[PDB]
Amino acid sequence: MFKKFDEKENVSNCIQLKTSVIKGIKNQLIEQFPGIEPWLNQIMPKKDPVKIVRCHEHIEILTVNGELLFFRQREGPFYPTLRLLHKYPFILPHQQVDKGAIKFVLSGANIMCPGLTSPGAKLYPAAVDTIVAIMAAGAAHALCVGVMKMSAEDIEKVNKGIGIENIHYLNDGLWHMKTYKAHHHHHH
Amino acid sequence: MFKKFDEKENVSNCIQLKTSVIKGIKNQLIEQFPGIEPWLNQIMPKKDPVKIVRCHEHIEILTVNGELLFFRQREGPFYPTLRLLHKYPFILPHQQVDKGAIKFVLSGANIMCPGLTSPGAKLYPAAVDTIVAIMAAGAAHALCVGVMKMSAEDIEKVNKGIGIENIHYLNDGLWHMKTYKAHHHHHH
Amino acid sequence: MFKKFDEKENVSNCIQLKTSVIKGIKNQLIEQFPGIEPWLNQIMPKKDPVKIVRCHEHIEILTVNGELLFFRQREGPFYPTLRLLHKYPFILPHQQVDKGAIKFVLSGANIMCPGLTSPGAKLYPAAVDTIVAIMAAGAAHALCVGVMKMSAEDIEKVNKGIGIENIHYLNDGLWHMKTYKAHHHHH
Amino acid sequence: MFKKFDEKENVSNCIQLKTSVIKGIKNQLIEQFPGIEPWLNQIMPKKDPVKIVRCHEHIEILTVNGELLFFRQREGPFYPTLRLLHKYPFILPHQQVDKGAIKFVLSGANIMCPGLTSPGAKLYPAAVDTIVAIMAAGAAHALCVGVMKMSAEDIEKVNKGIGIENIHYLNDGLWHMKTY
Amino acid sequence: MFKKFDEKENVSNCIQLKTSVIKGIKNQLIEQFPGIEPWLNQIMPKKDPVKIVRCHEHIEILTVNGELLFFRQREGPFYPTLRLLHKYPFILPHQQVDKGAIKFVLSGANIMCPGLTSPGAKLYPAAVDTIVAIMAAGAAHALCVGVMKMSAEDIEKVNKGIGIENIHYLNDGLWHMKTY
Amino acid sequence: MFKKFDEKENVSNCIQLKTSVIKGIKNQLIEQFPGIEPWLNQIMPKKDPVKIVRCHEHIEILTVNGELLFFRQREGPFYPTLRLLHKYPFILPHQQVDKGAIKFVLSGANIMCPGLTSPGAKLYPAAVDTIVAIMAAGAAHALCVGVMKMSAEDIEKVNKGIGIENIHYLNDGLWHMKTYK
Amino acid sequence: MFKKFDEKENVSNCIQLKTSVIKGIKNQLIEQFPGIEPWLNQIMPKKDPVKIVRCHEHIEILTVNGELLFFRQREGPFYPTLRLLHKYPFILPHQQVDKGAIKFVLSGANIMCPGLTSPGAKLYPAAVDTIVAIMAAGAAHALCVGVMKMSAEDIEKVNKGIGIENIHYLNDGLWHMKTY
Amino acid sequence: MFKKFDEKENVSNCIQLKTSVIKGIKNQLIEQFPGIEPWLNQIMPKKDPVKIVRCHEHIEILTVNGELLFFRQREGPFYPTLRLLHKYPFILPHQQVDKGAIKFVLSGANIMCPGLTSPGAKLYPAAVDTIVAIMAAGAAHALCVGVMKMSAEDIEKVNKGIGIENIHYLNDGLWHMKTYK
Amino acid sequence: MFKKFDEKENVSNCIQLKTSVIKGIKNQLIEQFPGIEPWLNQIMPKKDPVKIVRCHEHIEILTVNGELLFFRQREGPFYPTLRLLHKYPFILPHQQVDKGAIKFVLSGANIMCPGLTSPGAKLYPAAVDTIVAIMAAGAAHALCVGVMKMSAEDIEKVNKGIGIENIHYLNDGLWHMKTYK
Amino acid sequence: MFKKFDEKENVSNCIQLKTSVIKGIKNQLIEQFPGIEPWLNQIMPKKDPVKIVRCHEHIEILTVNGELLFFRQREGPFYPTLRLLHKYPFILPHQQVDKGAIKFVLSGANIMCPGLTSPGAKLYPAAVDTIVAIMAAGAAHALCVGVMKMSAEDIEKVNKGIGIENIHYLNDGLWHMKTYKAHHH
Amino acid sequence: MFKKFDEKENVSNCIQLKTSVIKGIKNQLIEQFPGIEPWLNQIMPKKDPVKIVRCHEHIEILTVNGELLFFRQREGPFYPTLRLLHKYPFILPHQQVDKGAIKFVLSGANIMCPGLTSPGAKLYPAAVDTIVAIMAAGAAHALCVGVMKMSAEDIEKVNKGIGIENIHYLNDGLWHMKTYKAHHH
Repeated sequence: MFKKFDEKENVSNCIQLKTSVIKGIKNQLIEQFPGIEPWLNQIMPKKDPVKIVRCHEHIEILTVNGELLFFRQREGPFYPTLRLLHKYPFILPHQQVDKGAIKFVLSGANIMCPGLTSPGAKLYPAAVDTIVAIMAAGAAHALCVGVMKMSAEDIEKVNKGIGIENIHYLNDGLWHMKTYKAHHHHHH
Repeated sequence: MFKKFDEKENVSNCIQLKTSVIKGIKNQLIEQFPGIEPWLNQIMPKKDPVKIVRCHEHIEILTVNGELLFFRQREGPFYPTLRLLHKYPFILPHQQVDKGAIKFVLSGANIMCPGLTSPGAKLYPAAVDTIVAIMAAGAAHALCVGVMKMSAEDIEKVNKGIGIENIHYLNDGLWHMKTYKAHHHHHH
Repeated sequence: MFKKFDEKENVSNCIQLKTSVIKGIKNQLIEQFPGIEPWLNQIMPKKDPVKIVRCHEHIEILTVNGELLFFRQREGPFYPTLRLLHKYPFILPHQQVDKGAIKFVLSGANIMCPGLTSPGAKLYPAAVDTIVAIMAAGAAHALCVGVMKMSAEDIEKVNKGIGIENIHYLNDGLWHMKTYKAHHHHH
Repeated sequence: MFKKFDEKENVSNCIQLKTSVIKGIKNQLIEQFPGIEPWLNQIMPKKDPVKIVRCHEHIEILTVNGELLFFRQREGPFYPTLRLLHKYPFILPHQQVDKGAIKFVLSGANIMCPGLTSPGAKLYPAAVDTIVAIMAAGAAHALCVGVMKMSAEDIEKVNKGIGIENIHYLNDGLWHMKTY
Repeated sequence: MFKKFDEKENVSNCIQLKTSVIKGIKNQLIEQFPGIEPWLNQIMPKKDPVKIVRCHEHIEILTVNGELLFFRQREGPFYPTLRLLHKYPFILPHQQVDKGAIKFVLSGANIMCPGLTSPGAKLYPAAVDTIVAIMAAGAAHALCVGVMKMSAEDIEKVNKGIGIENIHYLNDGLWHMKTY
Repeated sequence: MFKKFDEKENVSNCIQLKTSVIKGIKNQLIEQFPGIEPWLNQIMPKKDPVKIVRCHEHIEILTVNGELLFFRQREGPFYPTLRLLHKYPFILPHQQVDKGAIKFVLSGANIMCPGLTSPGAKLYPAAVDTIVAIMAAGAAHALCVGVMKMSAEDIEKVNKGIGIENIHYLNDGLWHMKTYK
Repeated sequence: MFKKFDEKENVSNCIQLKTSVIKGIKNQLIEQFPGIEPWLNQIMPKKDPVKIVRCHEHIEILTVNGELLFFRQREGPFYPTLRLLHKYPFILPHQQVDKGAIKFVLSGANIMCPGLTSPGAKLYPAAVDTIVAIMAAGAAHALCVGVMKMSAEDIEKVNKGIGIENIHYLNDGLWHMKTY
Repeated sequence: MFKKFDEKENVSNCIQLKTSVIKGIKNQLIEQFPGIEPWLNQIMPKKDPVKIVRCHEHIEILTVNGELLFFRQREGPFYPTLRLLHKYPFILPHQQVDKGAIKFVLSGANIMCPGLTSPGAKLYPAAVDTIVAIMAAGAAHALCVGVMKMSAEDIEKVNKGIGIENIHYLNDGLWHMKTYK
Repeated sequence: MFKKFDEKENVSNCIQLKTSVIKGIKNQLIEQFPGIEPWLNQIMPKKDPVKIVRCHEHIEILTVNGELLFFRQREGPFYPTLRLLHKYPFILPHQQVDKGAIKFVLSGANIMCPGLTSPGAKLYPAAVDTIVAIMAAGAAHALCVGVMKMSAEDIEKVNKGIGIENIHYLNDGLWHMKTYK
Repeated sequence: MFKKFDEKENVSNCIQLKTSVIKGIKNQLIEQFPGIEPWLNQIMPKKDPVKIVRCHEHIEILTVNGELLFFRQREGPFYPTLRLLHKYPFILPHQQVDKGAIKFVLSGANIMCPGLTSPGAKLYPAAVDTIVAIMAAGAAHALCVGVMKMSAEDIEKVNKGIGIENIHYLNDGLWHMKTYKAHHH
Repeated sequence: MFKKFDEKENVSNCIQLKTSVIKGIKNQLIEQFPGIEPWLNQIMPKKDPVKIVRCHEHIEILTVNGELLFFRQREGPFYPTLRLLHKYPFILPHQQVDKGAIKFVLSGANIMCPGLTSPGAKLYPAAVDTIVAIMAAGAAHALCVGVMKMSAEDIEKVNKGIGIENIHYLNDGLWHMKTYKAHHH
């Protein structure tokens, strides 16, 4: 979603959310990410402003205190940023991709079934549409956020096609953006 | 249950139980935790005073000779303190949480189904409301006491949501309290 | 059964069994423990007296030549002593409990299902009432004699409650008694 | 398909394809091999011309900037070249043959079921007609491109017959051609 | 069958067998133990006499050239001697008992199911009344000849009772007899 | 099939085969052993005569350029010689027998089920009457060619009786014969 | 160092540092923790005020924008807080203590040699006075910051006495303080 | 040291200790077992009486609040009770004995070198006269308190004789005693 | 030492030992087998007669209450009987021989060095003339009592000749004798 | 030696050798490859012609009945063809390279020391200039014939530079040639 | 020693030995193979005749009751037949050769050092001229009798040349002979 994103060109506008909408979004996030519920109050303190940053290609980024927390596209599911996930690694289920596929994950490539069924992978049980943290063997930090396009059962049984769509990866344009800066877009 | 518990602020009153009521409680601890039976006369010597410390949030702690033995909420089921469980670990079934989760369990985080269905975890049969010891591979002693919110059957099938509620963890407020002290509350 | 047993306090009477009674008992032992059959002439030689040591709590110990062979409570099934089991470990199926039950087994604690379902345990088929040797991975000799309270199949399914009752363990009162002595009670 | 192929003798004709034809081949490739999609603008750019090398036995090779990309026969499915597969190995499911079969894979031999069922092999699910990369345990790059003739399930359960047809292998005529 | 057997006390008589009777016995041995068929000319050379040593308790021992080959009781099935089995171990299926059992197997004890279900044992399919070789781990030669009293399936699933009857064991009286 | 075979005693005649017969044998070989197809022009080059060596006990050996390629008995299916199999081990599925059986395989002994079900064996699916290569762990070359008498499923589940018939083995009379004139 | 620490009772005052001192501290932190160098601009941005929180028992905590970064006692070496170490886990060498000893580490207890030589431990080379991250098997977050009291070699070879001094641990008072 | 010990028979006298004697014992305990230092306040609260139970064979047991803490013989080194060691297992180095030895360790037998050199054992560095905890593999708590009679180095090299003297074991007379009054 | 021993043919006489002789034997046994010391009074109760059974080939068997405890030949060191060793296995170091040797160990065969150096053997330090228990991986009980003829060091380094002499084995004549009157 | 070898372009001559000479060639092969001795009567039957195929770059191939047996350059020591080595693999010591190298070994690439010291590799004693078979873990047959350029000891110690020269590899031009005038036999 | 041996062609004479000469041979066998001592009475019963079968190339085979026990060349050391060795395998130290060698061991080929140093081989201490059993991992019985030509130490260190000479292998001519005039007994 961010391979060619550049914070200097692709940010359009920003809105600060009202309380009822913030409460609504928190309810959505807890439904998506039951594992976030323990942490939401420190991630999004009730006193601090919550802002949505609009970018190109209908992308929106949810930010608090300049930190990029979640993003979405075309009003679809929220996804956590890698930076957030590194602090709270259990807000998503994990999938471990084989060593042969890692270079390509770091280039925005989707994860094909054979990258999950080979010996160096570990395929965790996960339903279709589940948002997941993509891990390399031996490294504790997620390298990519993806979404299951096939169930883990089907990835194992079928072993063909896109297993996990790659949404956000280490050193992509969102990674490099790091914080929300009000000086990369006009305000009126 | 005790993440924000402070012995100096959150203890309200204390009652000492009559012999007939103590016998009743013991008969029901035996039902809840059958492994405890031959040990109850040492944990709760027939001669010694048995007291219930009333705390905020409708919490009661069963205590003998200052030692904190069990706790409950709104006269519900008793749960062992971790200090007791460490001495008599056999009195609860255990669940093995993902090995990388230690930090979060030790911050009061609930055990989510993906933390139990991962290859790094071990899920054992357990009905809803079963009280369990939560273990991680890297520690020989239980990190928390949990209560099953979903059956182990449903944790595996549904694989989303709170599987086990984290009710008491190592070095939460109840652990830190360690002993009952009659000088942290008024008596009349 | 013997955690607080003391041979100096808890032995009440002794009887020597008659031929017909001995034949019945040997037939019971063979029925219970078919492995024992060719060893019965050694542990209960026909020419030697067979006695039952009556103890408190309706316990009886079957003894020959001062050796304590089997025991029972309320005239129930016979269970081998650990000393006999160690000499003839084929008498019984076994179950292996996990590390961290060992101290407790050696304190008379029953075996809870979660102690049998973990990776350090080994659980084998055994029906309710089957008499078993309880083993630890860290020890070559049975640490206790148990009786299945739940089948092995149900232990694995339910993973809660008492799976096996610990009836007799290493260094309990019976182990300590070691041999029978007719001076410990009046006749 | 290329054991006796020689560029100097079996290449008859080369055609620089027009935009509509290029665009319909790009679409068939994404259909067969969804992993290739984000890379199609790197191997088949807008700026650069796309050619088909017409060869004997009704064989066609797709090329761009002198690189050989895919091939087909009698207008059948496209198969990646090994050189392309080495750059983008995720394009195909893989199967790992036992060390005893490697010499013969490198001679154009088909992969027989017992080459895939032994303990040095690794056999993964794959339907008949699925195009696959054939791997060795002790080589990092695909040694051959194959097509499943039996499902991996049947390969395992039957353990007899041709499991995978060997279509293109390392150091065959197409490998040696290298560039156009 | 031979725990208390002493060749000096328990042999009654010997019969030299006639041609047709020998042929019948060879037929029976092939039916029982198909693995023996191409070895019969070596263990029972047609040039040499074949004898039955009649013993107490209705035991018979088939012997050729002083070698003790098979034994039976009361016209029942033949069982190989351990010395013959050691030369031709393929005659019988085997079962491997756990290390706690071996001293007792070497005392004539039957094999109880828990001796076959533990991690150091190896239990293989075998029907009731199948004659089997009993092995230890880290002992290359059979330590006893047995007969299944429960199927292997039931041994595994029930894990209680006499699994295999011990008929003949290393250093029993038949072993000690060695030759006739 | 060749334990007591001696080329000096047990070969009666040799027949040079005609084109149509040779084409028919090649078709049979491809059907039996699909792996062999692209190798037939090297093992049976069209420029060289193809012969059947007729032997005692209704045995026939297919030969080209003195090399012994395949054999059969009483018009049964063809089996590869071990020397051919060693050059092209893909002709056949394999079974691995346990260490105790190997001496006996090398004496012409059939493979009993218990020789295939033990920890040191490896038993692979194979229908009854499948021709197979018999392997030892730690010998790289097949030690015998056999034919399944019980399916692999039955071998595993029954564990009694002859599992695989030993047809030809290393250092039998056919191995020793090596080439024909 | 913080077992009985309480931010409400044990904080005395707070001072803001000057440029020349901040530059020297950064040199000191780099000399102690070579791996921190690329990250100091992020952890202590030149723009932002650097403060020292003065606490009881001569303890000082270095803080930037309310975050607790490093601490020291009586102008001793700086130590990272666990919260900072969790973000940059590589700035200290690691020692993994055995699963039997973890409960005690979480009580502030020093680490004895047998908790570091047993099977579930992993001992990495480290001289006396090396500041180390104390880890549990399988978890990427340090549970304790320690200082070597004996070398790793001494610990393995002497296997007696206090091996590592426990300075700061998960859920101690500094952990609970969290911010300033 | 306690195989035949019976609290009802072999306890002579009990003494309450004076402040200076207490300070001296705590100093000796900290010297022997430096890992106990931050726990002494819990096991020997300064406000609580410290007593010594005088027993037969010059044995003394140090007790506070009824709990049996350490013991010694003549004037010798203190040894922790097993009940104490189970609460604070880090205060001694450990040695793991092989499964064959455990029944005998629980009968008061000394640990012979072959019980420490087999694959089920785990032998760690420890000098002669070092007080150690004896562990089993498949059992999580110490089964015996011992004293090295040979160095761990020499146990491994020599593999003969008494490696570790068994001083106190699970279910011996001191274990059974459990508490004092 | 007992392969052809028969109690019905090869026992010459029996003598009852006197007090000072018994005391000396007990001292010698404790020296030889330090692990035995706490058990000697149960194995040889002071009240019960100690006898020596004098057998052919200068063999003597030490017996108490009908049990056969130790034996020697030509006034040499005492060796434990296997039945005694099985009850108290800790009193000897052990060596584990590989699979091929066991049939032969149970036939009185000595242990050759190559049976101790292979991967299925386990060879532990042991000086020349050390009395050892001989184990198989597949059996829980010693199969024979042996005496090192080469040090374990020399066995590994040289890998040729007799490593351990097999003195007494399971179901030899002494095993079979079992008791004396 | 044969990456760009083509039988239809790089072969110049073929000589049949006299009987006297063959006894010396057999002696030389026994000296270099002592395992080959009992097999020489099979490889080079007394009855059959032995020929040398003269090729470009001073290369000669020893042939019998069309089969290519050994090669040499400038009349130096013989090297087995891979096809012969596969039939008699005992005639050379081996070294095993890791998986990364296979594609490159099959491209004529020399073996660099780091390809022999990595976990997937196995190094065995071999002096400099020793002719060796190069194996991959994932293949049962030698993938090339090599010559040690450093001792195996130095390869492990130095871990830098060319360790083994790749002289002949599977499906190079010599492999591809396969036979010489098999029609003539 | 027996690859081309044929009993019907290569046996010349047979002689029965005198009692004292037999005693001497037995003493020699005990010195060579100390494990054999308690078994010699069964292998060579004092009552039964002992013969030597005299063969071509100065080979002698020691026989009793038709069985072939040991062989030697001239008056050199005796080597056990494999059939005897399989019955009493402890009489020789063993070496385990790797999988590639087995087909060739079973063709009489000597064992080259690289066949003993690879991962699937096992090499044990053994001095030059020590008689050894050669095993394969997947076979329980020795496949040949060998004699060390290099010490096991030097085989590992040097990894080149003939390590062990193959003297007698399973199904060579002596194996095939099996018995000598068994109809006489």
